[PDB]
Amino acid sequence: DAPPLTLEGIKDRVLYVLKLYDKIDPEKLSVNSHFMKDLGLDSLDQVEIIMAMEDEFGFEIPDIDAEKLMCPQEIVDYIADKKDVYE
Amino acid sequence: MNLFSSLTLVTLILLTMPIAAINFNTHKFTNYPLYVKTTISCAFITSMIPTMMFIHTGQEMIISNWHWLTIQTLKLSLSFKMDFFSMMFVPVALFVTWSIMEFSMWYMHSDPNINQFFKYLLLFLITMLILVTANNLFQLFIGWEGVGIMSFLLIGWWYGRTDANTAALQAILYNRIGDIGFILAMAWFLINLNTWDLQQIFMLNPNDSNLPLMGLILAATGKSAQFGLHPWLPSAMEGPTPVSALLHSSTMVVAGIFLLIRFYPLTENNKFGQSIMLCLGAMTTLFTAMCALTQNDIKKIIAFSTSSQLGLMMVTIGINQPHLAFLHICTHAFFKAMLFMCSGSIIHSLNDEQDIRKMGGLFKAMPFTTTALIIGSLALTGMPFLTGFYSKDLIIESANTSYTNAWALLMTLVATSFTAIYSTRIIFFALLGQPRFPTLININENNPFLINSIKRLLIGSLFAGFIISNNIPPMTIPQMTMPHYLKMTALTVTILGFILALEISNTTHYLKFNYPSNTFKFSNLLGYYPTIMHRLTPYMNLTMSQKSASSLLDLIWLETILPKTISLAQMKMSTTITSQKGLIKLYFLSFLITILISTTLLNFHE
Amino acid sequence: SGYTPDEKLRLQQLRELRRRWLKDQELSPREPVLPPRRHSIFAFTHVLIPVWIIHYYLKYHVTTKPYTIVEKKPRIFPGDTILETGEVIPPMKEFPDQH
Amino acid sequence: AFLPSAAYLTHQQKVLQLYKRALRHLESRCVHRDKYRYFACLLRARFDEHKNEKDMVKATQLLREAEKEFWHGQHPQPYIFPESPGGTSYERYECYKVPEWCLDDWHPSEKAMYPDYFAKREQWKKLRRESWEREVKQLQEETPVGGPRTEALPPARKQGDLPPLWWHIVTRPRERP
Amino acid sequence: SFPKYEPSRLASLPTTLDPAEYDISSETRKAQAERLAIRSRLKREYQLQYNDPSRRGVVEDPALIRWTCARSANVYPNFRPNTKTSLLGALFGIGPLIFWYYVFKTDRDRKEKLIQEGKLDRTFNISY
Amino acid sequence: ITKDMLPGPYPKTPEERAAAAKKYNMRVEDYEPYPDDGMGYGDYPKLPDRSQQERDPWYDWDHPDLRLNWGEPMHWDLDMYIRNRVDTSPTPVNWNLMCKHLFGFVAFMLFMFWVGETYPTYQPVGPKQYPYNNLYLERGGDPNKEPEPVVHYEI
Ligand SMILES: CCCCCCCCCCCCCCCCCC(=O)OC[C@H](COP(=O)([O-])OCC[N+](C)(C)C)OC(=O)CCCCCCCCCCCCCCCCC
Ligand SMILES: CCCCCCCCCCCCCCCCCC(=O)OC[C@H](COP(=O)(O)OCCN)OC(=O)CCCCCCCCCCCCCCCCC
Repeated sequence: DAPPLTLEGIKDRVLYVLKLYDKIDPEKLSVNSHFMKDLGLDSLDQVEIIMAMEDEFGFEIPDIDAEKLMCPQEIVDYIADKKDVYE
Repeated sequence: MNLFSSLTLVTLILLTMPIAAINFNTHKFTNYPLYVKTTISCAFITSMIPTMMFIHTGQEMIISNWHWLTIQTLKLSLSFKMDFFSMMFVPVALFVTWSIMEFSMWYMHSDPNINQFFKYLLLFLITMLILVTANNLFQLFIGWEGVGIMSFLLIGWWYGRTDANTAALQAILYNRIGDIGFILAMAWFLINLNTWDLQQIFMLNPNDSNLPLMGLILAATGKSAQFGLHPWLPSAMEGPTPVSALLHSSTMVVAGIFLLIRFYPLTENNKFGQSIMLCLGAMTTLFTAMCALTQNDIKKIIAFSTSSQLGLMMVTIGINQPHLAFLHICTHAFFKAMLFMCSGSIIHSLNDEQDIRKMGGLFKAMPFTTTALIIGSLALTGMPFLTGFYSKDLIIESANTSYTNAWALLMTLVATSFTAIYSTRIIFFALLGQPRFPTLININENNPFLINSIKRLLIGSLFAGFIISNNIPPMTIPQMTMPHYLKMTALTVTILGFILALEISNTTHYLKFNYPSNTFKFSNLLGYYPTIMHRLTPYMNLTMSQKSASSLLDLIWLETILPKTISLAQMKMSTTITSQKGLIKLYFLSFLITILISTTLLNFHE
Repeated sequence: SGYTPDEKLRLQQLRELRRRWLKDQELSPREPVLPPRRHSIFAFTHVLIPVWIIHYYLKYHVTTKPYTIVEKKPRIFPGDTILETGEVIPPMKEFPDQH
Repeated sequence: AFLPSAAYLTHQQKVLQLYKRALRHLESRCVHRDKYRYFACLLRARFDEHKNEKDMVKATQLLREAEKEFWHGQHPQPYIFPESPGGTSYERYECYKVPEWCLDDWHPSEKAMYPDYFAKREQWKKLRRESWEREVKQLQEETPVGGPRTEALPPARKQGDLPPLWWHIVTRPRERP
Repeated sequence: SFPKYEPSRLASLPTTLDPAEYDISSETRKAQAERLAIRSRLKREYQLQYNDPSRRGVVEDPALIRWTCARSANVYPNFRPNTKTSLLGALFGIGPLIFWYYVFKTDRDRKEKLIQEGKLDRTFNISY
Repeated sequence: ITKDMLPGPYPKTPEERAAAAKKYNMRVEDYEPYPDDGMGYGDYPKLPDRSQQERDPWYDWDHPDLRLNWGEPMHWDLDMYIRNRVDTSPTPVNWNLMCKHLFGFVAFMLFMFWVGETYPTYQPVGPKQYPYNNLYLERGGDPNKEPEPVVHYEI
């Protein structure tokens, strides 16, 4: 039970959920693709991305932390810090 | 005689021996939970022999083996009562507990305090078998308070959680409110019948038994979570799933029902106590099964299921059928512990997910849990010739064909439909449909501990109603002549509940979004009862505990009247006496006034 | 907008120190360095010896006192034979047969 | 309202938080995934309708009656994540989160069971006690007069320094000890 | 339209349904910023002592000591005997004593009157 | 700790109110004391009477179980408004509507139990018939007396 998350696995899953989102073309996306500057998304889209991250990994990200995760690497680092990966 | 009593006491001493082993320890254990599971399995096997030789002859006895204390006319002894109720309930409790502990060796495996958990679960089992085997009210009160305290310690297992401690203190609060009536009943029997033993209570046979039966009904209201004192049993789901499966489904919560069944020669001669039990049980089984229709946490739904079944047990005590109520206890234990174990298998397979709106598609992903959950739901609703058919249907056939409070019967039938409704709510949101759980699947149920522990209660939930209902002796006369609409009432109402709730479930896939009614908010917010009573009644106490009693009385007024007024008075008189100006003139003028008052006004020279 | 550069720098530095701490919570292959320390005996010690103790206790201390183990008298039917007497209980009257 | 860094929520932040709360309560009302997905795109359209509203009084008014909309249409038992506050497993493992300083109170016969771990703990404690005075003098040379204005902390500005007030963030217990 | 939420003593108003929540006025900005500054100064004052390696003990909280001193020792030096406290001390201090006195007195007079008339069923009552 | 940081008497002058507000670590505009009726509060602030459940749970509190910071002026009933105790959190349904619905449901159910007790259901049967004078010796009748003959006939 309870398989341990790694940085590579979390990165794969976050980029995987973002490659299934029809407002992001999956060839322009990288780990540092900023959602408002590089990917050109709405703040509503950023909220929906963080809610899909919550539905993916199973834990709520609070709004004071949700309104600041603006690239996928920030999301991977946040899930890493809140789940203590690479023990 | 020598076989029966020996194996009777061997069961209890054998259950106490791992408590001595865990208290007399030095080493890190070579699987102490396997030791306790082997112990309870062998105690079940040992307890089956007095059960079988009770089935052969009806052999009952009383082991009053240790004289404890003689308060002048009250000889309190360690007195065990091996009658029908002990002889049937102790194997059922041991069998369920053996299943719960082989489940617990899987479920509580990540817990670093697993030995403390098995110790506490065995202490619960010891206190429950002190309760169900007791002959006097003091020893029954020992088992009563013991299962209450082990309920506290096992609800508040994860004690860094605020809600677990809150739920445990809530359970203690409601059970002490029941203990008011229990100690009322003990006081009545001591003062009026000079006894706590059941034999002298039954032989003196009191007629004016309104007040002790009201005390026993209050004790059963506290212990079996009846209406007025119900919400601690849905709060009690905050403890681990073996705790909710053993204690708060099948074994602990029947102790108030077992208390009123144990006093059946007094409830059979009191129509007012029967009407109180009937109305209270019908109220509880309506209210909790109505609350279960719209809940989303699966353990809350099964807790309202077991409280609705306890309300049904209180109903069938209220219609003067105590042995059918005890048969429904023994029947209910199997499938309700199994439904909680299936819920725990789902919760552990979905990574501590307990909500039914993040489930689904588990018909094939968890096939053994699906099979056992369907069999448990059909045993709950009263599928014919499963275990719940052999008591509950007969209960309905005795609740129809009797001089009954008709509104209580009608609410009992509405509750019977509601059972089918929430059972297929469980089946629809948990097993059927499509997945709603997160995307990393860790679904696995292939541990032989889990499989065998669900399997033995599955064999129970298939065959145990048949086997027990054909082994027990007749203690009443069964009503077996009734019209065809009245014989088919339980099955038809159950099928109509299934049909109506299938309609409700098929409307959930539709693209229609309505605002919720007051009926939904009443069924979902628990009849508004813990929202009111847990905010208002503590408030009115605690403010009175600080503004009135603490600050106003015992920091101000009781401090004002005796010590502060006296201290200020002596201070003021001290400042009057010593405020002299040192003038010799004034002191001698006071001396002359003294002599004049002494001679003329006081006459001290006559 | 998201983080300031000071917040990104602080979270990166705290993240590096946290990952070093969590890595340093691991174990050595020698650790924990411990100090240097019959098939059915459960049916003998936990069952059979308590049956011996409890049978001795009930036979020579409990049943030797009155009314301590009081058994319900066995059920008697028409047609039985008493073991202590030999007195055959007479059977019931002939039935007015109903079917 | 109540935030560590900011004194308030902006209007934009209030709209975002109402949007997320509305979608979570909608998912609580609209259990199945396709049905939720349909009504969630409809709610996204309802939020896209008044996106380009420049009158701040009108936008604040629309946010206020949207809050009243949400308060009428909320679920009585919304879905809470298990480790979210109000969850079933929320603060469950807090009884297992023993702090690090208790390792200082251990007996030397039970510290000798883990020689490498405590030998590695000693350099963490040494790093902390040599960084402490540098980070205190970093905090006092950078905090404005009248005390700090926000609860944010500066990072390590020099090479070799550690960020100020770092020990009970780094050495916090795990979520599953 | 929609039913307005009616707040109570034990069910308060939500943060989002309060009309003062949407204040963009500069005086509320000053109040929120000054509360932020007080909270940040108290936070910094706490976690300087909390993160100290040399400190081994209890970070004393003068708010907590102040609360216990107000709950315990400050009550009598800020008491004044007036109309309100006298009526509440007579209502809550001797009122229930009078009430339970008359209840238990009436009950025991009734019981004793039944016993000395041979009316109370006291057939097996020999433990007292 | 020393004398001028302990709670004192009720402030009347605005400089005493300002010194009290500085003592309790809060703004003068937010510092309301209890009304000076002589109940024993003194200068202690009337905090707005909320439970600690309503505090922001994702905020990093100095006391996370209590949801309370260090140095923050505690409520007078802080031991009462802990999360193990009395909650003031906003309810989905109005409080008066909850009270009316629960009282109506309980009163209506008790009224209908009284109605069904007044009008009970039964079966179209006579009394259950027992031999031997309604089982006179079995029900505890003394054998020296003799009951009146209770006779049941065939039908
Ligand atoms: C493995 C270790 C066990 C012992 C190993 C060595 C012995 C091996 C076994 C052989 C048997 C030994 C001899 C027989 C035992 C003694 C027999 C005997 O007559 O003993 C004298 C008596 C028997 O009763 P009694 O009537 O003779 O004397 C009682 C004393 N008076 C009269 C003054 C009141 O005492 C015992 O047997 C004591 C042990 C009793 C066993 C149960 C204890 C339960 C404790 C519960 C505490 C709380 C209870 C409160 C509620 C009570 C109910 C309301
Ligand atoms: C046959 C007859 C049947 C009669 C039935 C009807 C009669 C009884 C009526 C109901 C009375 C009891 C119910 C009211 C009190 C309930 C107290 C309680 O459990 O409160 C729970 C509360 C917090 O729990 P909660 O908010 O629900 O948890 C959510 C998760 N955070 O926890 C707290 O806030 C902690 C509070 C601790 C202090 C409690 C103070 C109040 C104590 C009340 C005692 C009442 C005694 C009555 C005696 C009667 C004698 C005859």
